[PDB]
Amino acid sequence: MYTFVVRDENSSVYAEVSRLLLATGQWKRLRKDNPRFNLMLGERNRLPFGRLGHEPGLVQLVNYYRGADKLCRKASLVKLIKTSPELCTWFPESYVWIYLEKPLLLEPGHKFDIRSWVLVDHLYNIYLYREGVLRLTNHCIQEEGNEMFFEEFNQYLMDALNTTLENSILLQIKHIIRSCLMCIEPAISTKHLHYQSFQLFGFDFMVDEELKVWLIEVNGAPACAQKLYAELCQGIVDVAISSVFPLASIFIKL
Amino acid sequence: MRECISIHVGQAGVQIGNACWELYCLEHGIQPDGQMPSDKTIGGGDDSFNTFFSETGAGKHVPRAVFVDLEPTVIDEVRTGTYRQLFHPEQLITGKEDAANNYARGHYTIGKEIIDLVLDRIRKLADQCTGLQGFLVFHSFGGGTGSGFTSLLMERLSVDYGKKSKLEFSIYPAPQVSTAVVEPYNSILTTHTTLEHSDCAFMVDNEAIYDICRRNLDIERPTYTNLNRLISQIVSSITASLRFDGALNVDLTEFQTNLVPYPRIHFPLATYAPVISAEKAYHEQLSVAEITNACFEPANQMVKCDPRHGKYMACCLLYRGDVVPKDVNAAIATIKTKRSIQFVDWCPTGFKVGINYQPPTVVPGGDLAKVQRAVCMLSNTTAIAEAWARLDHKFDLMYAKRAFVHWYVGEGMEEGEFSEAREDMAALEKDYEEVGV
Amino acid sequence: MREIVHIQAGQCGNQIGAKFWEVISDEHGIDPTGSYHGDSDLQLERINVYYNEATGNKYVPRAILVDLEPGTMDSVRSGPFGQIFRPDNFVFGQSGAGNNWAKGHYTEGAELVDSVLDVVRKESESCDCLQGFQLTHSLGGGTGSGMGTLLISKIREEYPDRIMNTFSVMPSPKVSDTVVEPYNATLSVHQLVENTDETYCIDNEALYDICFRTLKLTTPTYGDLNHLVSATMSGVTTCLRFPGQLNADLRKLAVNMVPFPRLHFFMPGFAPLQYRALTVPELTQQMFDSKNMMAACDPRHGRYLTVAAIFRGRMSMKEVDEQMLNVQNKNSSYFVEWIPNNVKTAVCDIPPRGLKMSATFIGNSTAIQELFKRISEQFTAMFRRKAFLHWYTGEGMDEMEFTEAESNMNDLVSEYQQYQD
Amino acid sequence: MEVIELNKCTSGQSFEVILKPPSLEEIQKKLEAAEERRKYQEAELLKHLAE
Ligand SMILES: Nc1nc2c(ncn2[C@@H]2O[C@H](COP(=O)(O)OP(=O)(O)OP(=O)(O)O)[C@@H](O)[C@H]2O)c(=O)[nH]1
Ligand SMILES: Nc1ncnc2c1ncn2[C@@H]1O[C@H](COP(=O)(O)OP(=O)(O)CP(=O)(O)O)[C@@H](O)[C@H]1O
Ligand SMILES: Nc1nc2c(ncn2[C@@H]2O[C@H](COP(=O)(O)OP(=O)(O)O)[C@@H](O)[C@H]2O)c(=O)[nH]1
Ligand SMILES: C#Cc1cnc2ccc(O[C@@H](OC)C(=O)NC(C)(C)/C=N/OC)cc2c1
Ligand SMILES: [Mg+2]
Ligand SMILES: [Mg+2]
Repeated sequence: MYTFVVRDENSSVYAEVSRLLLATGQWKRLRKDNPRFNLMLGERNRLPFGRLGHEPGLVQLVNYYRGADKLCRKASLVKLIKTSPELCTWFPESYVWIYLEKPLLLEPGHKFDIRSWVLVDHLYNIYLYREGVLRLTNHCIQEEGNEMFFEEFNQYLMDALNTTLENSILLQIKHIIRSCLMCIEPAISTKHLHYQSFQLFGFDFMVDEELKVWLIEVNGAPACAQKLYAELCQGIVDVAISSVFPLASIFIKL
Repeated sequence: MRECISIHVGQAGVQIGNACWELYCLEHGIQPDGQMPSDKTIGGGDDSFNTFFSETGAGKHVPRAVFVDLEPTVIDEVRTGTYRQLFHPEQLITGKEDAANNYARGHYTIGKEIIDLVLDRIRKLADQCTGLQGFLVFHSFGGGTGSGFTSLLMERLSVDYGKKSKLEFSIYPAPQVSTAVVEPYNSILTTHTTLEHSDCAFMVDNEAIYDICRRNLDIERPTYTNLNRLISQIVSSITASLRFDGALNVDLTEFQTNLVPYPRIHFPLATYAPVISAEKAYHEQLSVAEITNACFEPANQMVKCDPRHGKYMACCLLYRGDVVPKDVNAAIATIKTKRSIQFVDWCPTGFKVGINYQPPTVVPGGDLAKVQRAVCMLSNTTAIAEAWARLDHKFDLMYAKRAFVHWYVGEGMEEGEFSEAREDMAALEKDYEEVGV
Repeated sequence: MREIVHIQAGQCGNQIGAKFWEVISDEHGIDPTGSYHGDSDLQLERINVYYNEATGNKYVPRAILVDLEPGTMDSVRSGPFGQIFRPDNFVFGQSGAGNNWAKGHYTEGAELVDSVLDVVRKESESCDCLQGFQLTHSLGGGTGSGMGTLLISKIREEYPDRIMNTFSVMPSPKVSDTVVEPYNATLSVHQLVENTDETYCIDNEALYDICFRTLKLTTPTYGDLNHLVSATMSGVTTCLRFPGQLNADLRKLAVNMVPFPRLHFFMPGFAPLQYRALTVPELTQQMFDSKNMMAACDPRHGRYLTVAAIFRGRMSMKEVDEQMLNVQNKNSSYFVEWIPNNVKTAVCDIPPRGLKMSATFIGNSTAIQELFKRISEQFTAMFRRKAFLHWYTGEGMDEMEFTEAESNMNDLVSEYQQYQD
Repeated sequence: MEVIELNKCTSGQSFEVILKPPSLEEIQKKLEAAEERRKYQEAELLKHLAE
């Protein structure tokens, strides 16, 4: 029996994860402020990392990486890229402006962005979810729902450009995910810490008319696509939770 | 030559005192009967080990220590131990019944009856001092004596020895190692009361010591003897500058001067390597580069916390053994690239290094292997506030229900000293925050 | 020297008292003549906690024997370890207390209490450093209940700063001497709320259920009930009687166990209750099992404020720890979250005689409120109709005093309900 | 990376490597105030025990 608390009820994603944990019968949910827990779906702000890993005879895991805000604050990310000896050909100049003047345009219609979901487990394996989504291109402002998933976009690129999604876009996305996460690893790794971390990330990318991929930003508390909630939230339990708390692949490892 | 007087208060303080003075004697070549063939200054000397031992005409070397407990069973073991011959009886002071884990009982009720006697025995030692540097005070945050009578003694030492420095070695409470449910109260009470009277305090988390014992020494359930023998290595590394020829940390003022820019933020984090099991026959001798890299591993810290998420105000590397300056800078060059060592802006990004050539001594039969080189890193990092955050959170849980408060108020303490002390700690946490982020 | 003074009062008090002394005399190597005949010094290291050392290196229990009738104390003087108690420390009267709390507290016992306090004073004065008092008694009769709590009131006056603990047998209609038992228990509990630091609540119903259901004893005697109390009192006191344990006396123990002055009534438990020795998991499961609890309360009906548990025998400490940390980390709903680390454990190498491994449990649980609700209901059922009151107003008591006992125990019960939330 | 202030003797050496620049009356009153709250509480106990 494994115990877990919940401290972010607004989490679109982890509401589904704690939902699955109970449906295994081997996970028991505690009160939000009970400290004798195994796993914690923590809050987004001021999450008490300094109180983890001090409970005798508890292996404690948390769904966030202390120090990862450096990547996920738009301000901080600029600072991170400019002062890191690694890092720069895929991040727009940052301090017409906002700004990329020549974006690849879907046809018919004459602009979009690509969201990739990346999961980093306690061992710092980097897991790219197979399913991305193409969505100012925002649900807030706005195919069914202005969301086009990978197989269609692949099919478009083949018929329209004679190229694939993997070749023209996804080699660049994998290179970018690995570069940001490889860079911040010594600062955030919980490899020899008294508690353990994993975290889901939402990378936002742009494609220009030369099929160059650009990094827009990195989301630390990302929502998902309703169609993919099932698949991905189960993949979380499999790779990030049960790999530490075993019971009785939809990811590309980078 | 300026003398240093050690005071050990309560169980934890007395037992750690035992482990230290046993280790000091082996390092200094003093036998349990107090004789020291190395010392040819018979009945005297102004050598550096005379900072901690005085001499008798008979040739005996006598620790400048005072042991204090509110009940007798612990100091009674000193009195009938291997090193019974070392201490003058005047030096070992016990009372009738203990403080029962009750800060208010050690400070107010029982403490008032014994504080003048203790100060008088200490005064005896001070009077044998041509020059006096100050005091080293060993105690637990959690005992009723260790917390309560210590803060009464620290208040009075500021009055009665106002020019002298006071250093603290404090055992921070861990539920792994025999806590009581009330030690978060005692810890906050004693930290509030003592904070203005201490110049530098080294906190030892029993959870940290306990894990290092299980992981590195492979002791399934470590005993206090196991813990204390490891703690007295760290202490010895810290006090070695005072007992040996050297130019770094050669009096107690340098500790404040090297490690403490802001008076309130006076809790350096200690990190120590290598801790090698003695039942481990074939072991490889770690390099300077290697033992120095280990100082930045959270798992060798005296207090579990993550310095990567803080800022350094000072750092001091103390090596013992086969170590030359070239290898240290070599090692440091490399760790600057691979580690997260953020300094506060109004401070140089540097390291004060001291090298002692005599390699660490270990108790024969102990569980600690003899190594050819060890280091202790002393660093003032805001990350240690994590330990305050844990303690203050436990205090707030119990105190919101007033649990156990009545035991303190029944000893003449007032409920409002609980909140006076916790407001101090809220301030302290905010100081680390202003400095650190 | 951490001496404890023991008092046993009335029929029940002296009978569980005599057994406690048989059991712990066996562990300490003391024969029924007081001469030490053991094999380890671990046996002698804390022997002075409970024993004076008399002139020819005999050991004399530091025990005061009190009753208003001669009959049970002639029994003690004639049992196995009868010769071992100090003859001066038998203090008795001739009249009896007729199962009447007012005779014990107000009339008969008042005659006799100064003479008990004389023996108590003489045992205390010979104490290097007196650690506190323990009293064995039932709450359902007259001497142990009414005079017992009169003694405690007087010991407080004379030693206001020593700890006072009781082992108190609560009455149950299922194991009953007379109807007035709830009257005597209700008046007794109010005294204990104000005047003890620790009370071990031994429900005679639970002791009987344990012999009947678990031990398979179809017709249990007091002898069989008392054998359980004896083994529990021997467990509870192991950390005081045996070396190397926690450097803790009664006051330290009481401080850590009682978060609030009035909430100090504890549920004791014991395991096992055969030649197959129990594995450390089996001990930890039985100890926390409701069937092993001696207060006839459901712990899953309230919450543990604090818990203390000792394990006796040769067993892995790490294994004791994993099991203890498994029991807590599986039912975290039954421990209050606002007293961090409120479960404490110890191992002692010396196991009880006739056993290879044992676990004794001490729980400050808010489920204990169920026991006072039970006594309060029995009390009110009679008191609404002023039934059987004449036995009490004949000894000078007034109805007002019953009303106030009833009101204070109702208070106590709702005070427990405040903290289970 | 600079190495300043190097001192050597026979027991060892020390140096600094910079990698980058930038009352009795009051105590008496509190202790005795606590002793008088104890004493006042014990008087309420003995009063109550006398009633
Ligand atoms: N590392 C270590 N910790 C100890 C030792 N003795 C006690 N402790 C710890 O110190 C705390 C208890 O404090 P004590 O030193 O025993 O208390 P005390 O100062 O003697 O005061 P009293 O309440 O009067 O008994 C707990 O957190 C223990 O884990 C020891 O020899 N070594
Ligand atoms: N340099 C650039 N060139 C072109 N389009 C850009 C751009 N920067 C942002 N955008 C547009 O802005 C949209 C998203 O803006 P941005 O990611 O920076 O804020 P956001 O609202 O997504 C914060 P969050 O994802 O955390 O909720 C994209 O759909 C994209 O069309
Ligand atoms: N467990 C136990 N209960 C007893 C014993 N003798 C009496 N009782 C119980 O104690 C109550 C009667 O009180 P008792 O001790 O006999 O009367 P007293 O002499 O006036 O104090 C009843 O609730 C009985 O069930 C005994 O030897 N063991
Ligand atoms: C007479 C008497 C007496 C009174 N009051 C006690 C409170 C607790 C207690 O506890 C022991 O019960 C098994 C025990 O072994 N306690 C350990 C685990 C050592 C520490 N407990 O910390 C609270 C014993 C007690 C014994
Ligand atoms: Mg003590
Ligand atoms: Mg009877």
